[PDB]
Amino acid sequence: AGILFEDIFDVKDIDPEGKKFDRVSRLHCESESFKMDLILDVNIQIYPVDLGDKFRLVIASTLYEDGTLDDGEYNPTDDRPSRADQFEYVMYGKVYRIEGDETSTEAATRLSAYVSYGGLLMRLQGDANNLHGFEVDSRVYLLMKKLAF
Amino acid sequence: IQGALSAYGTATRILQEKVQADVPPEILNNVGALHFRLGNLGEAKKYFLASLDRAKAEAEHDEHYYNAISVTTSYNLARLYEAMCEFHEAEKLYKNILREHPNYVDCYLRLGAMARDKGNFYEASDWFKEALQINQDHPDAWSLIGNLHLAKQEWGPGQKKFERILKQPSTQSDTYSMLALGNVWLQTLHQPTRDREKEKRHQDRALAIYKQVLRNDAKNLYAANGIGAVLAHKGYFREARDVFAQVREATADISDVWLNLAHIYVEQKQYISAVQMYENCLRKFYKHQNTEVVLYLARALFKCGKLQECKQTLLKARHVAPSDTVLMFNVALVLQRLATSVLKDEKSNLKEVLNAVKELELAHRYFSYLSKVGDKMRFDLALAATEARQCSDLLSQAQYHVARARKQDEEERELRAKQEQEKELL
Amino acid sequence: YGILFKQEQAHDDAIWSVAWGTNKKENSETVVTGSLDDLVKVWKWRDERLDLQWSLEGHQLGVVSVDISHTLPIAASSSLDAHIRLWDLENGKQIKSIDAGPVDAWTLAFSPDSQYLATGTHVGKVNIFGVESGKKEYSLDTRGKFILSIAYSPDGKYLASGAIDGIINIFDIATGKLLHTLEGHAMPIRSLTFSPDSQLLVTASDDGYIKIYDVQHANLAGTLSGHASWVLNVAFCPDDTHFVSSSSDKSVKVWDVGTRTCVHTFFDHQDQVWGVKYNGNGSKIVSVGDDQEIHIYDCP
Amino acid sequence: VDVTRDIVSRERVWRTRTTILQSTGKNFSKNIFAILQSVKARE
Repeated sequence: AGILFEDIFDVKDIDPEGKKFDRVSRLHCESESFKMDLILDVNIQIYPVDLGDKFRLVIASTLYEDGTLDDGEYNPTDDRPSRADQFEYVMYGKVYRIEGDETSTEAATRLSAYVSYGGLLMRLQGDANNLHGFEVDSRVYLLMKKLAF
Repeated sequence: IQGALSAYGTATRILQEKVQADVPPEILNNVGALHFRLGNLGEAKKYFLASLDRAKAEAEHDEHYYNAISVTTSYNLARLYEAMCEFHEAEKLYKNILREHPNYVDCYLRLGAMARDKGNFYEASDWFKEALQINQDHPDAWSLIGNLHLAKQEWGPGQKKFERILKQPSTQSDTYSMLALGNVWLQTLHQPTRDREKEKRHQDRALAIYKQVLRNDAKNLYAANGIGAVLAHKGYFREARDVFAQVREATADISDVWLNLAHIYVEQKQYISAVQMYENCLRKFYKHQNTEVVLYLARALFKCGKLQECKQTLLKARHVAPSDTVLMFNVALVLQRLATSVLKDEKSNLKEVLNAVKELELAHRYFSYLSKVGDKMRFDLALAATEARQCSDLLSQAQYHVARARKQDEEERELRAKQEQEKELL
Repeated sequence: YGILFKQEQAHDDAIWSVAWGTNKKENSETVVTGSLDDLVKVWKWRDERLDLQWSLEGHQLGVVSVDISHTLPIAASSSLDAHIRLWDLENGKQIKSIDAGPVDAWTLAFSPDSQYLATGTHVGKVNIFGVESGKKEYSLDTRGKFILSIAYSPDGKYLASGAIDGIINIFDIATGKLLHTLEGHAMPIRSLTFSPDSQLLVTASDDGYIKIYDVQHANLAGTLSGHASWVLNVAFCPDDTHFVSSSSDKSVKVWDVGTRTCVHTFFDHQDQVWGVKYNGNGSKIVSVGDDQEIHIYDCP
Repeated sequence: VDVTRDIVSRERVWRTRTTILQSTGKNFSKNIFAILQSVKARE
């Protein structure tokens, strides 16, 4: 396994402050079941997303189903069956921060894992139970795929 | 539904530049019909009122039949009024169609639904059968018949006959009835007679029903809905998430998937993914505190946020109808779980030892009250004896630990004094 | 026609009822509520402001019913712990604790004479305990399923009860006998109250119709379409001109008792409202529920 | 009467019962019967 997260989101606002770049746009999705936020930047040129689209977003820790935890180098010649074969947009990033509503005494209820995909940021701001397998400085995949419903 | 609206907005104004001609009622009726499905119910109501006023003006439009146009506009208008928290106006509008054209079916079918809210034994069960004698080839009116027998599932095996009436080839194929058969066949599961080679045959029968409605309809979701139910009943929860994934992805806004998916999650010790799935089903504007959800909510909860809080939801459930025995039993089982989690290995706070005995006393009073009730959860509750013995030795352990409470009291008093003297030195 | 006071986070847990006074016996200015967090807060609506005056505790289970005595500035509180504890809004102390065991304890019913207290029993009967006694004085032998609502009349001439299957049981508190049995519903009756004149009887079932029957001849005066969710709480204005309706849909409609029309609706509650009650004069409309937010609705 | 054929001939039914059963999208059974058949051979 290694599925740190899994859900259905739907684009609720596309680049809202105005488009800052040209091949990259902010998607402000919301979730459907766990009721999470998402702020994603996608390569809007090779994978275009329009408003009201719904996609299944699986944040995974590895790509191989058995969870054998690859190294972090790119080797294209590989037979092993992956999870990327049933998705359309796969990214690979590094969680760089985990903010939360901790107080000094009791624990936190809402977390925010900020991961960064080679420069293209993401923030999965939810509640502190779905954000469990996320610890700062760890490599993570994105795996999203548009639902044609 | 926004595109037809954008086209009707401009088609409404494009008919005024050539001449001063009022808009025919036929365009306003459909533009209000689109808004009926939307949240612009008041605006669709003004559209329907104006479509009525315009179609009434057609005194010479006897070829286009203004009368059928006022009939359809008033039909959508009573369909809206039933939905605008106003069944009185919907009854009166639907009766104004009955008084002028008793050969109409939807106005006669929509009247029984309004009384079916007050009970399934009123003029609903009568109007629904009166519509079928006038039109027995109406699959809507005949499918409504089997829906009456769904209130009382005592017609479990006997419903097969009344569902196989319009199973003739002239109606074939009908996915609605064939799937209602698979549903009445699945309801027969969850029984301990599976080793009698009886429920396995039932699984294979419903699976054949589903494979047939699969071969003829690959895009029907309800077909895979029962297949996932049977594969879970076969013991494949690891392989039921994959079958339910295609269903969830297509539309997860059906009340069934939020639950069928939630049972695997509560199955794999993920109440963290199961408790939100139950709250999300309860996000609908139909109730607040259902019994069947909260039954599924407490399954293998042992955690501190899963025992004391589970009592709060249990009380929210019994608040609406305390007459159930299983609520009154589970509120006791959780109470014993909490009391044994403070009076066995704890060596814990002092006020809680005082509160745990009060809870244990209430649980013991409920132990005696449950045992006198006749009917049970299709399972006799004669096994309360182990619970009574647990509460007995719990009383003994509480009387043993209430002295630990006083020992910790003297410990904290001497700690505060030995600190007050250090402060007096300063 | 709006909201005057807005009490944010009125509790830790959801509020299930709300009680407010209508007389001048130090009841109309204090607000007694009972929520599931086991806090019987005594809110003192002083200086047109909702201030906490007392904070009463002791209930094992969450408070199920709160009401102010008519001829008396004291109060009481029931819960599902079969321990109905009497309280006093004069000292914030406990009077007594009727152990209505083992479980048979439901909503309260102050008599207008403030001498009897009705409480539902799981057996179907309506046990009439005595306020200063605590013992089971006399119980109505009308069995069935369960009493889901009990109410006293403002002048004390009749008494009704909501069953689990929509069965109004019109009792006679002057002799203790079942006179009528109104079965115009098949939905579990949530709550009901009597008109200020003891002439109309509203019934809050789970069909979303406000079927206002009559008591004098036991007949229906007219079917009012209520909300789309289940009407939980329903109260009459003291001056008898309107009546409010709490449903389970975040909706505070104020229906007319004469024309059967919504004269105003509130949508300030993010959750479903659980308790509604008038003021002594009927302008301020207090409201509670799962939002744990006490809104004070003015309709001058 | 003619009021029946006056209305059943001009109206439009975009949604009915069987519409509700299929997804609005394109979810064939090649991805369904595959696992459905794989589960029967392991038993």
